[PDB]
Amino acid sequence: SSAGFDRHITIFSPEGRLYQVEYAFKAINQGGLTSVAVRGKDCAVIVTQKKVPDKLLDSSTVTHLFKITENIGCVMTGMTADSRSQVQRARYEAANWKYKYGYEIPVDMLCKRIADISQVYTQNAEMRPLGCCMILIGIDEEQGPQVYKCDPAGYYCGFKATAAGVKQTESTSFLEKKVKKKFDWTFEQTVETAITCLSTVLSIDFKPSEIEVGVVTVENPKFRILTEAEIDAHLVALAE
Amino acid sequence: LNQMDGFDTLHRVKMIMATNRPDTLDPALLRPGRLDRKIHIDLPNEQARLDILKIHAGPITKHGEIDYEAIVKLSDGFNGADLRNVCTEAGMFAIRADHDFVVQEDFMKAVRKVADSKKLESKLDYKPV
Amino acid sequence: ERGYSFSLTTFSPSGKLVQIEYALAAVAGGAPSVGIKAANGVVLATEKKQKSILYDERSVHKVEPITKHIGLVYSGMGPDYRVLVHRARKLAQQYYLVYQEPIPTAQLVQRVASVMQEYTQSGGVRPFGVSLLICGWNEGRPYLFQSDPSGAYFAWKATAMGKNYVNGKTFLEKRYNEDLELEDAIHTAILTLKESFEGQMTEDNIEVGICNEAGFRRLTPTEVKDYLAAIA
Amino acid sequence: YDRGVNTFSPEGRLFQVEYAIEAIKLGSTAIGIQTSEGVCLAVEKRITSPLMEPSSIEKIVEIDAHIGCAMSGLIADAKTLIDKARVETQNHWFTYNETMTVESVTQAVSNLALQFGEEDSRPFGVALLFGGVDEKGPQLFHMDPSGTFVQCDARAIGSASEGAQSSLQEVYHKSMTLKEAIKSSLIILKQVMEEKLNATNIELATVQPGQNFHMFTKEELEEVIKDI
Amino acid sequence: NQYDNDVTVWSPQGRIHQIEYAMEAVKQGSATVGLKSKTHAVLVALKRAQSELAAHQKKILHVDNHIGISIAGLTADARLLCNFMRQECLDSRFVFDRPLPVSRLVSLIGSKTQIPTQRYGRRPYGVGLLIAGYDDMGPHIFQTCPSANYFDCRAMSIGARSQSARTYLERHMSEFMECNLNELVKHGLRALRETLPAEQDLTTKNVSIGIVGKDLEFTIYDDDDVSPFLEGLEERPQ
Amino acid sequence: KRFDSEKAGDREVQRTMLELLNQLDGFQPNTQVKVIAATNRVDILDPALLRSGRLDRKIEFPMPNEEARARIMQIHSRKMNVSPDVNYEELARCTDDFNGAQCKAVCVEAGMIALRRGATELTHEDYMEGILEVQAKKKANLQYYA
Amino acid sequence: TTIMAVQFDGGVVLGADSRTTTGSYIANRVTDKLTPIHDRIFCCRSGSAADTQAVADAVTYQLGFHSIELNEPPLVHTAASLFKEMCYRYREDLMAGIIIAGWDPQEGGQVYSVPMGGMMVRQSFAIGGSGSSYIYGYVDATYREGMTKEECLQFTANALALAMERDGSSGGVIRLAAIAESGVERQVLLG
Amino acid sequence: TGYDLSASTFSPDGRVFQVEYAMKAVENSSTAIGIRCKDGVVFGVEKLVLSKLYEEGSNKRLFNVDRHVGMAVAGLLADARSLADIAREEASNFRSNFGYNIPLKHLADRVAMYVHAYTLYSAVRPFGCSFMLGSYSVNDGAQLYMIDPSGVSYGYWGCAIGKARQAAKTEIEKLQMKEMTCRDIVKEVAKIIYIVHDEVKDKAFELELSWVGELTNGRHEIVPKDIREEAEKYAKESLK
Repeated sequence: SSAGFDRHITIFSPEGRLYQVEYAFKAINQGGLTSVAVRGKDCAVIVTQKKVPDKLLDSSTVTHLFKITENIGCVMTGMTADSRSQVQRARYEAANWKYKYGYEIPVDMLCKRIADISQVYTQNAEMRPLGCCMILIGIDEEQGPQVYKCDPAGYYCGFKATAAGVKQTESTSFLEKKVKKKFDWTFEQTVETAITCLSTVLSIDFKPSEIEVGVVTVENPKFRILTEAEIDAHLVALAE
Repeated sequence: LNQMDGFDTLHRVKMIMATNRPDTLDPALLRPGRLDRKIHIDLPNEQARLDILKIHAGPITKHGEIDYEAIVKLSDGFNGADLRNVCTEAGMFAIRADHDFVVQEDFMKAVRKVADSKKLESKLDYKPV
Repeated sequence: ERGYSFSLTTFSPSGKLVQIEYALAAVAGGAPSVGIKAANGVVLATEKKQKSILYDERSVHKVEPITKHIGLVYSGMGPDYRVLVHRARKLAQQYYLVYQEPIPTAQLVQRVASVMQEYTQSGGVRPFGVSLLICGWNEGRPYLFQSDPSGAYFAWKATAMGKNYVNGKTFLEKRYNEDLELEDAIHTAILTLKESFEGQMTEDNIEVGICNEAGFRRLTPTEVKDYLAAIA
Repeated sequence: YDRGVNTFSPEGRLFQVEYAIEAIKLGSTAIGIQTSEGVCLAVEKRITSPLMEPSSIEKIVEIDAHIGCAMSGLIADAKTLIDKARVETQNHWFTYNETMTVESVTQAVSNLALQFGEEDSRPFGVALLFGGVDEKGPQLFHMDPSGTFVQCDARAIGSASEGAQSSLQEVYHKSMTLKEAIKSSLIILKQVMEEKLNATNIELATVQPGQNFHMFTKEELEEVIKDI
Repeated sequence: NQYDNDVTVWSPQGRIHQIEYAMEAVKQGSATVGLKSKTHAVLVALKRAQSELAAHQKKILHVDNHIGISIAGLTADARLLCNFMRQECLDSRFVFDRPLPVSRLVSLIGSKTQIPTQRYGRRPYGVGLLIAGYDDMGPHIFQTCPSANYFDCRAMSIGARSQSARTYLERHMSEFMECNLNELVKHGLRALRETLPAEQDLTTKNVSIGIVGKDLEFTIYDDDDVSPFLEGLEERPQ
Repeated sequence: KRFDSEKAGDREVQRTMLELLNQLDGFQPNTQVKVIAATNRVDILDPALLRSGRLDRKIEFPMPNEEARARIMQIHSRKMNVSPDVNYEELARCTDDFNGAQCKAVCVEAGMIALRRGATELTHEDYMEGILEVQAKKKANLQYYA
Repeated sequence: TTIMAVQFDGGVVLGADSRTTTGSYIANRVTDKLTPIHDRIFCCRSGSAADTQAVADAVTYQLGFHSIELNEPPLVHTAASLFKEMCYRYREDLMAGIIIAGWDPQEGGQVYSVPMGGMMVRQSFAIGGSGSSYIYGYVDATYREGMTKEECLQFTANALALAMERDGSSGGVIRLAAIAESGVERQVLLG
Repeated sequence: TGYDLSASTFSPDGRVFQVEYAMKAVENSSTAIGIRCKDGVVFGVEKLVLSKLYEEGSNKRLFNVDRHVGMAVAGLLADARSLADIAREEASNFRSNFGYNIPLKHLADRVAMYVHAYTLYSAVRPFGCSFMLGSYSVNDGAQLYMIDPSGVSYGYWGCAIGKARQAAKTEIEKLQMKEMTCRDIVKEVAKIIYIVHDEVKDKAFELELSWVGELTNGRHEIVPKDIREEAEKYAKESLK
């Protein structure tokens, strides 16, 4: 069901499909990574693991969690360089928000802008669709915590607990069962789930060094990266 | 297919089936009744890789020093076959060193390198379901 | 870019436009939506359903009002949709700055129609996969218009975009008619969007925007479950 | 294999340029001669019908006072090179109040020979021969589409180029005299023409240090015909 | 072979065939050998002509008082990069009022030749450049390539069967750093004379020679200028 | 193995290949009589071919090196009469992208024009000659590069 | 108008007047010349107010973005460097009463001066504005090396008080800014 | 079929082969490794002698980008020199607007952004270069970064480029990162480079050692090979 250059460029197939973006959404899984986002009542938690093949690797350089603004954290997926370019575009555009409007960006409109930029990336036939995916958090006025996910289809969306990537499709199926029921959410409840879902998906049950936990809350509104110590505290806390 | 569509009681007979790709098998075989269960092999976890490495380290005489977590850290995404061929590659590389008992440093060298050659020839291991 | 800029859309042996046909197919695969223009004003009723109960419908809207008197819905692909919506949003303003007056529905469809037209023929870029249904109330008489990937436009008392739009189109042909009040238009719009809807319908499974001659209004899930409870 | 028109051959070199070298093989043939007395050049017009007006064909126009030139193959492609070269010489006369040497016009063309490309258009398919008198006297030059230049003594182009260069290097020497080279050249010309020789078939391009300009005219030519 | 279309494409082995075919464009030029001693630097080039009366086409061309160059390949890019070369010379020669150190100059050659080696619908330059010059550290003999990677040598050669000239180079080229200009020049033509098939000279007008020295300004030498250099030669064996 | 139905006309043949993988899988006795395989291109393969009983030691065979090229070519010319002046260095460097088989072709051409020359013994100009003969191809003309 | 910046051991101290007027008319009874560019770096401005606000907002932009990229606190010399750049660039167009000071994690308290010409220099203390004219001579001999934070606060209060007493432009009330590792502390004094 | 041509194009596997080809083309270059000690960073390069061919001390892949920052590159040489102009000018810009030494992280991030930016378009080609980057400061310490033709910028204590890579970085685990001083890592890397790369693969070669850190007071240059001359002394005796 394909004719012409449509597999090499961005146009519509006999059925209306375009192969580039569906090659991108599977161009995310090359990283072999796992992205987990959970939102609590007053807090929002991000957790991601990493792979350390060499002892020459610096644990501080391969960290996959990036702080865009004081109150705004983020996590990427897919290939790396695309993620970095996305990250400087993000930080850049936030700073332009503060310069133009003088107040802090809600970060939702940031997903809108980054999304539209991804659409411009899908449009031109002589440019590459840039298949990295983006997930964000933050705090807004009377909205509590929020989560949003920008994908390289030129769109954004954000929910309670969301995960996208290699093994994340089943982690949503575990998730919806964990979220409801009626489950209410504390901070250590959403951290604990942040470990569990990845566990039952992987079941490696391992050192706290490989995972990286990003967090935001309305107590300290600023984004924060957790130290391995307190992480291990939650780790022996979830093991009873 | 019509002998699994019986007209007959197949309770007493068992059937086990193995193939590369569960794609061309047609919906008739993919349909329960005829084929009730579906089970796959997956790439062994470093736990199971550890274990099969243990049982493959048994028959081979080794030097007093043995550390399996070296090979477990280094070997990732191999088949169980590729792992036992990695052990045999260690020993048959160690026939050059002519030592009877062989250190796991030679195993780290030959296992690591030749194993990564297997991973350069590992092209297109990604199969349907 | 590289300055190649050659229009990738040529004429078929019969003269038809391949990529525009395929974009029309992508719209046909869009979400089921409807709109009805009758009596007091226009009523637009779309369908937004979550692929998973994790999704939160309080976040993104399918209905994005251009001005207090003019709304808008769509079918097809949101990525393009949001884009051209930002475009028209910006575009009504220049008209305002000039005349200091709300831009008429007809004129919106004119200028956006031209943007989409040139956007087909533009250099080395696909057309949109979106077909818009625009509502508006001006000069006492409301209006309902429809766009297409090629930029052409029409006018309807009621219509549909998305899957089954021919079927539900014929349903709207017989049942809907004349001019009837917002309550009636909403009723039959919930019937016809209830046709292709899933087994369950909730306040968050759909969205209903209304164009009064007092001005456009976006209804909340509160009123959505109020009138539809008691569905149809 | 349609590739970028700028692509080298596997052997190799530019495709379209090496083909433009073949583009001249079919054009009108001409023969110039450099001799201490002066440069004499000659071409065959290759006329078809009585419709064809004989004076409307010129393969030779005098670029400057002391510089003549000949062409080959395509014509209106050469017109631009000719005119713009006249501009270059005249600007040389602007700055330096002298005569731009015959040798500097050469590179003043062949330096802009290949500018063609798409971004940042088609190469020229016309060969040229430069006659003229600088401070060292008579100079006959030869250039190609690719811009490669070499100075000759008696050079041929066109369809007859090969055998005319053979029989030419057969009949040449450095002690030549002007009319001797003229008639010796039109000997080869009347061996390489299909129609009988007349006043219309050819035109002569002649330049000498003090004999000028000249250029050349018919009815001198009409005498040189029967002078054979 | 469709992946050899333009420069942009990386081959399945990772080698752009455009630059390779440009190298093969360089190998067709007439052989020339540049060389230097601990003091003086010399380059020698052999002309080739189209016919008898057609002038033997020159190679060695002067650039700046302290820097001359040899050449092979397209005459177009030769005169072009030569003009850009005059520019570069009068640049520092203008602002700084000093000559140009060869090193940074040739890196400027690499930067100028770099961009066409990548952008879509562009070509490299067919180049047989051999550069000789004197900064405060004395002699230099460089060489270029269409890939824009330059080498610094005591003696190098390009063109047809110029590796045979190197097979003459290896032996005596430890001695080339010692002797003065004259016998160094006859060492040079002893390097070029094997690029000819053994049945023909090596005459006067068919060869071009250039020398530059520490206190000696770069000068081209041809015909009567090389007649002293061509005399006192022993003929090759049979 | 192609991809999907229909049809692989070799599906029976490659099926027999997977039967060789059964003789290497469900049955051990093939532990005797080692079977060696060779392929000019590794492009298409049964990805299951990776194993010690299956394809194990896998070696890329590169282009020979100028040392090895002049060595093996010297092994092809070692029987023939050669005038004792050959660099093997000159032509070893003159071997670029050559296959060792094209070094054989260099020898074979050396004998070929060695015939028409009438010379009873092979010479170096003959070597470089045959080199030019087989590689690289032809022809165009000498021009524009001066 | 009048501004004062002094570095003590653990950091720096800033203060300035409030009253900013145009000609004879009293425009704003209270106006703050200390602009919190970043948490640890302030600046005190004079001259045309719009130019100072615009430049300060622009270096707040570029600076904040740069430090967010650094993932590290910015340097005082880096903050003044951009003011030097933009000032010297437009030095024909604008006016610079800008003096910059702040505490740094690496170097502690530092002060930098940017006059109208666009040059940048670091001093033990800085002064600017039209009111400083009469206070040069007093503040020069009144100064003493090795000032603790208190002696700095009382010092600057005296200097600014005399300034606002004599010159007509400097007037209104006095705002003080104490910047150290413990964080920024401000207040407003009279008497 | 056509999916290998343009870097703008995806592939049925969701990646670009232009980057693969370019990558494995860098693998053909001579092995050049690097390592960082506690007081600095030790660069090392193996330059091959092919025929004679020409004068020693030419076209060395060791470059100097800044007063404290330099290059050790591998792969296509011209594009690497071009990247040396790039980073050179970038450090000139940081010096221009700010006036102190560029933190290595941002420099490598900019070069990574360019290298990434040339992988998205069929106008240019993916870069045929991969290089080592290292720097030292007292307010920073000894940092090393490794950049790939795809544009991923991270860091190591040591890394390996060129043909011999994994077998070369293997025994580098014996070199201790902190404990070992840099003057000793000179002869260490000397023994790695001399001991690796068997002499039959390339009949003759040489060793180049560049160095930056505390011993030279931040200045990055070649720790002179005639200084200490410890390679040959030790490396010749180290074959047994």
